[PDB]
Amino acid sequence: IGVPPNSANLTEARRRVFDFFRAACRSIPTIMDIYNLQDVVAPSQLRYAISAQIRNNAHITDPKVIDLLIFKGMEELTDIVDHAKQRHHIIGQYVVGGKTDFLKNFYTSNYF
Amino acid sequence: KDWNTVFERSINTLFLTEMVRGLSLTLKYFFDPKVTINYPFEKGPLSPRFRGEHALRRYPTGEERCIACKLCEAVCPAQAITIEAEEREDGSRRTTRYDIDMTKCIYCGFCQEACPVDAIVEGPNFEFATETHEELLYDKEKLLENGDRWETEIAENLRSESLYR
Amino acid sequence: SKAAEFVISKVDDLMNWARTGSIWPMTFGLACCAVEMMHTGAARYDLDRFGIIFRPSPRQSDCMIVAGTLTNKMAPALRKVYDQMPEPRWVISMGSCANGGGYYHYSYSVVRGCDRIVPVDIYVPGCPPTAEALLYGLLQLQKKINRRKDFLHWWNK
Amino acid sequence: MMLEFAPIFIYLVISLLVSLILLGVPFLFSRFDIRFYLVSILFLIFDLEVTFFFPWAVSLNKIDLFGFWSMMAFLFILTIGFLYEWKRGALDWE
Amino acid sequence: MRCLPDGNLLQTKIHNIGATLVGVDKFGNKYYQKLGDTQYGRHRWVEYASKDRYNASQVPAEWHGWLHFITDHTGDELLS
Amino acid sequence: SGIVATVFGATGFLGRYLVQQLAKMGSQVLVPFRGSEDSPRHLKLMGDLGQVVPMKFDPRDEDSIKAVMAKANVVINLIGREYETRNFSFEDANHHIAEKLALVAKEHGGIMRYIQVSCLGASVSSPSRMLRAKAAAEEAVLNALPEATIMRPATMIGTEDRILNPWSMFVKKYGFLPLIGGGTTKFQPVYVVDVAAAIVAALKDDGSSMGKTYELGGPDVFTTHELAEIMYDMIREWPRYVKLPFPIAKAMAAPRDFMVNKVPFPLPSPQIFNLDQINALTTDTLVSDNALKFQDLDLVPHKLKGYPVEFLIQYR
Amino acid sequence: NFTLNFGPQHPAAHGVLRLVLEMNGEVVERAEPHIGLLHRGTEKLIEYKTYLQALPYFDRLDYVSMMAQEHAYSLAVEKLLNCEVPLRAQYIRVLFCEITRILNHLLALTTHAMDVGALTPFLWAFEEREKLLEFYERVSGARMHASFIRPGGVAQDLPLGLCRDIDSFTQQFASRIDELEEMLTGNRIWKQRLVDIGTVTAQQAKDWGFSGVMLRGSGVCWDLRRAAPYDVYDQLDFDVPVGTRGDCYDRYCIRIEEMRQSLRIIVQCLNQMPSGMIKADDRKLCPPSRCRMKLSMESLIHHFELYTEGFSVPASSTYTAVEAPKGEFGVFLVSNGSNRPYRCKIRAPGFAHLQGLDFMSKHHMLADVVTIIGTQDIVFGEVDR
Amino acid sequence: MDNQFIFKYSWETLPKKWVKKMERSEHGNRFDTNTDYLFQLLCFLKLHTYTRVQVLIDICGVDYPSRKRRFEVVYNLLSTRYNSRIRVQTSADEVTRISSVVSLFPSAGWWEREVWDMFGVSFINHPDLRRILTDYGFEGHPLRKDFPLSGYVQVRYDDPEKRVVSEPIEMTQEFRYFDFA
Amino acid sequence: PLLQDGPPPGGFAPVRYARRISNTGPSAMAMFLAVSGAFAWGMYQVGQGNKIRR
Amino acid sequence: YIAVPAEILGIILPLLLGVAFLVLAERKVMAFVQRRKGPDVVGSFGLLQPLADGLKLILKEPISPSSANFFLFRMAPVATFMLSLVAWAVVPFDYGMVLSDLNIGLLYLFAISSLGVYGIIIAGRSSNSKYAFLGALRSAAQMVSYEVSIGLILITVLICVGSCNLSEIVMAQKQIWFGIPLFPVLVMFFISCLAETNRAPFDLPEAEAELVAGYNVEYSSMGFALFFLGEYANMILMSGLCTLFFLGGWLPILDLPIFKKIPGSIWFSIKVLFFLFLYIWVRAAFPRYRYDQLMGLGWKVFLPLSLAWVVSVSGLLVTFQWLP
Ligand SMILES: NC(=O)C1=CN([C@@H]2O[C@H](COP(=O)(O)OP(=O)(O)OC[C@H]3O[C@@H](n4cnc5c(N)ncnc54)[C@H](OP(=O)(O)O)[C@@H]3O)[C@@H](O)[C@H]2O)C=CC1
Ligand code: SF4
Ligand code: SF4
Ligand code: SF4
Repeated sequence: IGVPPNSANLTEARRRVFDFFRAACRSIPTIMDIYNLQDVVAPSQLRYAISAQIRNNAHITDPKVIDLLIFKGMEELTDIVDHAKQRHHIIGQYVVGGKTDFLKNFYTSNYF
Repeated sequence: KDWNTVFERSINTLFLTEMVRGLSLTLKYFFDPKVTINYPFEKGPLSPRFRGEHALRRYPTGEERCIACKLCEAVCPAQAITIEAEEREDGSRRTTRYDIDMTKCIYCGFCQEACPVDAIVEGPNFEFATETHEELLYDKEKLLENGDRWETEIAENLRSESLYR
Repeated sequence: SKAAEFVISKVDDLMNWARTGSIWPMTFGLACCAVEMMHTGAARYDLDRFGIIFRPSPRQSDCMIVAGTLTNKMAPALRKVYDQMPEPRWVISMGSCANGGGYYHYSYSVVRGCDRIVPVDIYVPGCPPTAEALLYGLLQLQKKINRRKDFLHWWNK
Repeated sequence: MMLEFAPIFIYLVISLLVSLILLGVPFLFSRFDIRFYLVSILFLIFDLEVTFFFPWAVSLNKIDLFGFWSMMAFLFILTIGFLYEWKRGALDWE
Repeated sequence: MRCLPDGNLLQTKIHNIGATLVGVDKFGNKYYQKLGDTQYGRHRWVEYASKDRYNASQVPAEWHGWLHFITDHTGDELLS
Repeated sequence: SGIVATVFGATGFLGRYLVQQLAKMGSQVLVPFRGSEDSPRHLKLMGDLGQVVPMKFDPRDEDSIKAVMAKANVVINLIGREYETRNFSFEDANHHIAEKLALVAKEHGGIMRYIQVSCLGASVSSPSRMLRAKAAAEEAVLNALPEATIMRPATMIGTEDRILNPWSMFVKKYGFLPLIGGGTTKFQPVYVVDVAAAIVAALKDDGSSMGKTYELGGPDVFTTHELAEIMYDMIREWPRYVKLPFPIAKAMAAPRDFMVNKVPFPLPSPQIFNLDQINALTTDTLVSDNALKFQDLDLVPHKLKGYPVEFLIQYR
Repeated sequence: NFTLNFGPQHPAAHGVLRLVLEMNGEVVERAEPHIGLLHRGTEKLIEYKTYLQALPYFDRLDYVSMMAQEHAYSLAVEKLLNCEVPLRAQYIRVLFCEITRILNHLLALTTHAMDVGALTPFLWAFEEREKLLEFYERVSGARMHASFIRPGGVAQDLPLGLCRDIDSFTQQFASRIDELEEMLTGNRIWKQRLVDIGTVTAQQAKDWGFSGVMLRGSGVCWDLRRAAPYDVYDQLDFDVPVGTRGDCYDRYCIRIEEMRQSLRIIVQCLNQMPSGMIKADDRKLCPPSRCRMKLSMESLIHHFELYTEGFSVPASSTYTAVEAPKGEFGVFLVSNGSNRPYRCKIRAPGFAHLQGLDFMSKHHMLADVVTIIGTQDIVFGEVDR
Repeated sequence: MDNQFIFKYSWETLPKKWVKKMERSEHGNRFDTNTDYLFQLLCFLKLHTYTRVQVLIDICGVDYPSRKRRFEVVYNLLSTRYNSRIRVQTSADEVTRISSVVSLFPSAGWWEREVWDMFGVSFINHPDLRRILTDYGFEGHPLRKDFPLSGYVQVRYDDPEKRVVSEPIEMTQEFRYFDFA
Repeated sequence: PLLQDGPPPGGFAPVRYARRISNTGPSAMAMFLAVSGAFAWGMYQVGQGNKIRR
Repeated sequence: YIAVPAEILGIILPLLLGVAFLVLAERKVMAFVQRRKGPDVVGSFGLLQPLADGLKLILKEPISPSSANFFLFRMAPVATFMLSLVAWAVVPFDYGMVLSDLNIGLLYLFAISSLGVYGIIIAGRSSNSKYAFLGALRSAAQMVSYEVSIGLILITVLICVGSCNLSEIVMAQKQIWFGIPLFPVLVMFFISCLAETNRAPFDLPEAEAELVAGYNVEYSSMGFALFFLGEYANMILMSGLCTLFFLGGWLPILDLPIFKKIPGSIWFSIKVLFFLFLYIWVRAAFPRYRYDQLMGLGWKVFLPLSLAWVVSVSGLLVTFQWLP
C-alpha cells in the first residue's frame, strides 16, 4: 500500500514493471466502458500502446528511474479509471482510434 | 441529590423554560427599527480613501497630468496596465496608449500611490457593471472621460486626504 | 394587426414583470467574493426585499452568481450545475477572478474568466465588488430582462 | 345519514381539476435499513391502538367502569410490548 | 400611482414625510435629509427625477459624495 | 486569419459546429439573429473576446441585412426550414431569403467568398416542396453570384439533430417506432461536424471551389430501418416496429399542413409526421457519382457509429 | 459500505467543499476531503512578484481574516530585514488584528449556527460585521483586502475621528455578544447538536498539528500571543480560554470568550495609542510623503526606486508565525538577496484542521459532519492557496 | 529552554553521524541531516525527555537548480513543552525516495502529498501518496523553477463535445517580466 | 500635521466585556401549581359544561 | 347540489390566496426579527410578491428527468396538494359555516393525515436519486412517528367531547376552552403539528446545507410549487385544529355581550393567526434537531405523555361522572 523503497536491482525493477503492466492491462475493460470505445478502438490496441510505452523505455539502466516511471504510470492509470477526462480520440495522453517533411514544415511556418 | 433540586430540573425540562427566553428576545427585535438601506434611493457610507473605478486626470488648463513615467505599470501586482508613449508634436512626453484591464485589476490602489503627478486615481465610483467583457477593457480615452465626469469629487477627496499622505 | 401587437406587448410586460420581480439565484461561492455576496443578502442590503431568494439546487434557480476564482479542477463542476438550470436562466460574473482571472490570470491552474465555461449576462467589477456594487449589478440584470419580448418573437416565428 | 359525504366527492373532483390546470399550464409555453421496518411496525401497532380508542372514547358514558378497565387491560398488554421494544433498542436511531 | 407597483419608491415617499429639501441637481433629482438618528444618524436620500426607469448611475459627481457621506458638502456647494 | 464572415442562420443545429470551426481558424464571425437575444447565447462561448459577434436583424428588411453584412468579406447562408409556419412559406424560408441575401451581397461588392448551404435531394422535379424551393434557391443564388459555392449535405446526425432525437423521444414515450416507407429508403446520413469541416475547407482553398456544387454524404449508405438499429443499439432498448404505409403516414401528416395557413395562431413543429419530409422519403437520396464529394476537399467523412451517435447515451 | 459523495456547493457550507463519505446507514465510517478546487498557484505567483507586489496575495488566503495574514507577512519581512517598527504602528497593527479576530469569529460562529438551523444570529452578527468593515474602509479605502499592514508599519495614519467611532462600537459590543449567547448557549437543541461532538484529546491535537481554538479546546494552554509575543501584545491584559472536554461545545464557548477578550484588547489599544510615526523612518524601505517626493531630489529617487525595483532583502531563510483567528499562520520565507522572494511557503492552520476531519468525524452521524466542519473553521483560500 | 541550550545539548546527546550541519541563529536553530537519518533524528527529538518536539508545523520543498541534489526538504517542528522551535533540513534529487514520517507525525500525510505534487519528491512507506492540489491528470511539478508560470495547458468549454476540455495554452497578453536588477 | 487621532484627555469611558446575567422567570413551583390548578378546575368546568349539554 | 361547486370554490380559491400570503407573512416576520425589511419592492409593502413568484414559477420550463417513473414523478405533488386541500371540507369556521357536517369528522382528519405520507414517499422513490430517496424515507418515518401522538391527543379531546363532529367539539367548549385544563396537551399538540408538517425545528427537507437532500430536490417549476403549497396549506390547517380543539373555535374569549358583537369567523381567524405567528416565531428562534434526536423525541417522549394523558383524563372523568 505504502510507497515501497527504491528497487535494489533490475530483477526487482522488472518484477515491478511486469506487475504494473499486468494492472494496466487488467483495467482495459473498465476504460472501454467508461469512454465508450466499443466502436472506436480494439482492446489489443490499448494493450499495444501500453507495451509500446514500456518498450520505448527499454534503454534505462538505473532502477531508481524505473521506479519513478512505474509510479508515474500508476498515478496516470488511476486518474484515467477514477477521474476520467473524456475527449473524443484522446484517453489521457494517448491518441485513441511525395514531398519530404521539410517542404511541409516550410509551407506551414518559419518555426520548425 | 435532593428532591427539591430534582424537582426543579424536571420541571425545567418538561416546560421548556429556556426555550421561552429565546422566544422573548426574538420578539424584541420584531418591533425595533430596521437597518435596511433603501437602495438605490439611499446609499451606504463610504470614505474619501475608497478605491473604486480608475480615472485619468488633467490639469485645470486641459493638459493631461500623465507623463508616461510607467511607474504605475511597473508596480501593478496584476499587470493590468499597458502603456505606450512617444514624444508629442510639441515635444511633450505623453502616452499614446494607456489601457487598464478592469478584469485583471485587483483594485489595490498601488498605481495611485506610485504616480508622481496624481494622474491615475481610483475614484469613488463603484457602480459600473457591464453586459460585456470588452467594456471592462478601458482605453486611454475612456479613462480620461471618467476623470472629466468625476473630477469635482476626486479633487475634493484629494484635498481631504492630502493631510495623511 | 393594430390589436394583436397591443395584447402581445401587455403579455410580454407581464412576463417581464414576473421574471424581474422573482429572481432566485443559485450561489456559487468559490472565494472571497462570496463573503461580500453574503453581506448583500444580509440585513443592511437585504436582497430578499427585491424578491431575490437564494436557492440550493439549480432545478429551482433562475440565475447563477459566480463569486470567486474558478480553477481548472472546478470548471467541469460549474458547467454541470449550469446545465441543470431550467430556462430562462442568467449568469452573473462577480469580481475580477470570475471576470477574467484577476490576480491569478497567469496561473497554471486558473480559468481565465468564467465566460470561457458558461455564457455571462452581467459582469460586476471589483476585487471584491462591494455589497452595493453587486446590488447595482443585479438591477442591471433586471434592466436586461425587461428588454425581452418572448411572446412577440414566438408569435412571429 | 351519509348525505354529507357528497360535497367531499365534488370537492375532490374540483381539487383534481385545479391540480391538473396548475401542473399543465407550464407544458404550453440497494441498502436495506431495518430501522424503517421497525418504525413501520411500531406505527401499525399504535395505529390499531388509536383505532380501538375511537369507539371507547365515544362510548365511555355507557360502558362505565367495566369498559374502562377492559380498555386499561388492553393498554397494559400493548404497553408491555412497548417496554419490550424500548429495552431492546428499537426506539434508538443512533 | 407608481407607488402601487413600485414598493421601492413608496418607501422613499414615506421616509420623505417630514424631510428637508437640500437641493436639486441638473437632471431634476431631488435631495432630502432628516437630521435624526435611526441608522446612526444617516438620513440622506435622493428621489430620482424619473419615477420609472431610475438608476443609481444618474447621480452626478457633485452629489455622489454627499449621498455616500464621503463629504458634508452638498452638490451645490461643490459646484460653487 | 483576416477573414470576417457573416453566417446567416447560425442559431440552429449546423450553425454551432460551423461557428466553432470558423473561430478555430482565427476568423471573426458575425451572427445575425431574428428573435430573442438568448438565441445566439451559446455561440459567445466560442472564440476569443470580440471574435463571435451576434447582431439583430429582420429577414424582411433589406436595411438590416446590409447593416450586418457591411463589415464582412465572406458570407455563409444556413437559413432554411423543413416545415411550414403561417408567416413563412417553404419558398419564403428556402428561396426568398436566400435570393435576397445574394442580392445584397452583390450590391455589397466586397464579398470575396459566398457559400449557400442546400439539401442533397434539391431538384426541380422533387416530391418535397422544401427541396423544390431549395433547388430554386440554388439557381437563384448562382444567377446573382456565379462565383458562389453550393453545398448539399444529407440528413445530418448530431446532438441536436431532428431525426434520431425525435425517434428516441417517440420510442421512449410510446414503446415502438413507425417506418414511413417500410424502412427501405436509402439515404447517406452525415456527421454534422463533417459538414462544418467541408464548409471551412471550401473557405480555405486556393479559389478552386468557387462556382461548384458539392454533395456531402456519409461514408456508408443506410435504410430507414438500418439507422433505427443503430439507435436501438445505442439507447439500449428493445426494438419494436409498426410498419406504416405511405397513404396512412400522409394522412397523419395532413392536419398540420392543412390548418397551418388557416388558423391565426402558431402550431407546434412536426417531429416525425412532417408531410414534406414524408414526400422526400418516397425516393432514395444518395450522392451522385459525377458530383464532388468529401474526397474533393481532401476530407474523409466520419463513420456514424461511435462518437457521432454518442449523444444517444442520454436516453438509456 | 456504500459511499456518499456530498459537496456543499454554495455559501451554505464553504462552497468548494467536496467530501467522500463512507457510511454504515447513517453512521460515518471514513471521511475523505478532496481539495485543490481553490488551488490557484499563489506560492508560484509570489516568486514572480516584488516583496510589495506579493503583499495583496496574503489578504486572499484566509479571506475572512485579511489583515492578520498581512501582519504575518510583514513580520517575516521585517525579521529578515531587521527593521524596527514605530510604537504607534505596532498599536494600530494590534488594534486591527483584534478587530480582524472579531470579524472572523462573528462569521465562523453564525455560519455554523445557520448550517444547524439557527437562522437569526447570522443576521444580527453581520450587522456588527458591517460596522467593523467600515473601519477597514476608513483606514485603507477597501472593505476587505485592505493591504494596510506593510513591512515597516502601516500604509497610512488613522483618519481623524476614527478612534472615537471605534470606542462607540466597543461600548455596545458586549450586549451584541450576550444576545448571540442567549440565543445559543443555554438552548437545549444547540447543546444537543454540539456536546460530545468531534471530541479531540490533547495528544491527538498535537499529533495532527492542530492550533488555535482547535488546540485550546483540548485543555492545552497555548496562544502564540503569549508564547511568542509580537508587536505590543506583551503590554496588554487578556485571558487565554481553554476547554475541558475538547468537543464542539467547548470550541464554541472559547470563540465566544475570545471575542470578549478581543474587545478587552481593543479598549486597551484605544486608550494606550501613542502619537508618532506609523512608518519606519529608514529611507531605504518606506515611501516618502507626497510633499517630500515632489520637493526633494533624494525623496524622488527613493520613491522611483521603491515603486519600480522594490527593496532588496538579504539572503536568508526563516519561519515566522502569528496567532491568526483560525490558528497558527506561518510563513517560511527564503530570500536570495534580490527584490523578489525566492520561496514563500505558506503554512495554513486550515490545512492541518481539515486533514483531521477523518478522525474527528469517525462513528458520528451524517448530520454531525457539517457541525465538525463548522468548529474547524475552514476557509479554502488558505487550505488550497 | 532557549536556542543556546538546544544547540549545546543536541551536540552532546545526538549520535554524531546524524547531523552534518548545525546553524545557531536568530533566524532559527537548524539541523541538516542525511536522508537516511531523517526519520531517526525526528523520532529522537519527539521522544527524548529534554527535547519533546511533539508538533510538526509543516514540511516544504525548495528547488535549487544549480545543485546536484536540487531539492531541499525542510521540516519545521515545535515543542509546546519547552516553547521552542527547530528546523531539520535534508536534500534530495528527482529520483531518490526519502523516508516518510507519517508514523511519527500523522499531520505529515497531506504535507508529503503536497511535496510530491509540487516538486516530485517521493516518500517511502507513505500510506497514500498522490497529488492533492493540482487538477487530475496534471503533468509536471509546478513549484520546480523550470516549470513555466502559466503552465502548458488550459481549459475551456467545447460546445461540439458538450464538455470542458484541455488544450495547449494561448495567451492574449503574455506575462511581462520586468528585470529591475 | 501634528494632530493625530487618539484618546480624549482622560481616556475613553470604561466598557464591559463580561456576560451581564439576567434572572427572568417564575420557575419551579409557580408553573407546576398554575398548571395543576388549571387542570383540576378546568376539568370540573368540563363536567359542568357536559351536564348543561346533556 | 348545483350551487355546491360555488361553495367549494369559495373555499379553495381564498385558501390558495391565503397560502400565497402566508409565504409572504413568513418572509416579513422573519425579516423583522432579523432587523431586515423583507419583500417590499414588488408591489406596495411587497404585497404583489406572491403573484410575481407564482407567475415566475408557471413560466419556468418543466424538466421531467429521464426516469422509468414518469407518471408517478408528476403525480406525487398532485397527490400531496389534493390531500392538503380536501381536509378543509369538514372544517367549521363559525356556527353553520362548514361544507360537510361529518359526524365522523375527527377520524376523517386523522385519515387524511395518514394519507399525507404517500406524496413524499413516491416523490423520493420516483426521482431516481439516492439522496432524494433517503431524505424521503426519513421524512416519511418522522411523519408516521408523530401521527401516533397526534392521534392519541385526538382521543383525549374526543373523550372530553364524546362526539367526532367538529362543530360539536367546538360547542362543547362553551363552558371552558379545552386548552385551559389540557394546556400540556395543547403544547404537545402544537409540537406534534410542527413535526408532522416537517417544520422547524423538525424540517429535515430544509437541511440541504447539512448534507440532507430533501425529497423534492429534483422537482422544478410547478411540481415544486405544488409541494410547497401543500405544505403551507397544512400549516394553516394544523393552526385551525389547534384553534378548534383547544381554543374553542369560533367562540369568544368571554361570554359577554361586548365580545359577542364581533362574529365567530373573526374569532376563529384571529386564533388561527396567532398559531401561524408561532409557527414562524419558532422557525425564527431555534436551531434544528438531527433525525435521530427527533425520532427519539417522537417515540420516547410524546407517545408516553400522550398515552398517560388519555389514561388520566378518562380516569378522572369516569371517577366523578363528568363524562359527556
Ligand atoms: N437534417 C438536416 O439538418 C438537413 C438540413 N439541411 C439544410 O441545412 C441548413 C442548416 O441546417 P440546420 O442548422 O439543421 O437547420 P435549422 O432549421 O436547425 O436552422 C436553420 C436556421 O435558419 C433560421 N431560420 C429558419 N427559418 C427562418 C426564417 N423564416 N427566417 C429567418 N431565419 C430563419 C433559424 O433561426 P431560428 O432558430 O431563429 O428559427 C436557424 O438559425 C438548412 O437550410 C437546412 O434546410 C441540409 C440537409 C439536411
Ligand atoms: S488598482 Fe492595483 S491592480 Fe488595479 S490597475 Fe491600479 S495598481 Fe494595478
Ligand atoms: S499614470 Fe502616473 S505613474 Fe502611470 S505612467 Fe502616467 S504619470 Fe506615470
Ligand atoms: S476577485 Fe478578488 S475578492 Fe473576488 S474572489 Fe478573486 S481575489 Fe477574492
